[PDB]
Amino acid sequence: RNFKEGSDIEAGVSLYQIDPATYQATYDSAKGDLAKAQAAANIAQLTVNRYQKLLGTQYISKQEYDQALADAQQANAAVTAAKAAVETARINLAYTKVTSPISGRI
Amino acid sequence: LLGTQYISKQEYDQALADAQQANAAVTAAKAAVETARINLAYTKVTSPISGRI
Amino acid sequence: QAQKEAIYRQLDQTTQRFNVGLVAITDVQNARAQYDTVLANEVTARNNLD
Repeated sequence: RNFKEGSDIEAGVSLYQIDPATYQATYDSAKGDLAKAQAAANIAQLTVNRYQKLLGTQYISKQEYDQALADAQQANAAVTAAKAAVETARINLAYTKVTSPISGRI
Repeated sequence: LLGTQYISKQEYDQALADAQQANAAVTAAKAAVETARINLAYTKVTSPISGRI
Repeated sequence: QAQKEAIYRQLDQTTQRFNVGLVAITDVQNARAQYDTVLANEVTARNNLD
């Protein structure tokens, strides 16, 4: 219990502590996939970036470059997905606790 | 393999890709493992504080 | 002649891969080698041409 009982507190200043142990890794689980999310997507990024240089050049095969650029498009979307996963977790981790957005006598 | 340019930097990119994310999956795992184990830690109830029971 | 036009552009793009790293030199040397044989091929024709 972080606060001083009966004192007055600002908003969102977290004076209690849940055990993060469960969630704390839980946040990490998303933080893991996000990396996995960015990872697989990052490589896609490089893939298109390379191919893009191919653009106008021979092998590009506008379809295929598009295939990766999708993968770019596709992967990064997953990137956005995991980022929230991290986000949902974080807001579920640093969620704890303080406090009633109101800032007042506790 | 890249020591003498025997692969595709693209390729090596892909290899590192999973190797990057793989461990992340691992991270997804160890995070997972601790989770239940933590619960198994919850089982075997710990006195959250000290004092006369 | 068109063979070179074809086979060169290939070799031409192949380096572009090695330029993008999308190939190694093995692709390249052979590709280059792959090309050069074309050159070897054609001249004889002109030779034969004459």
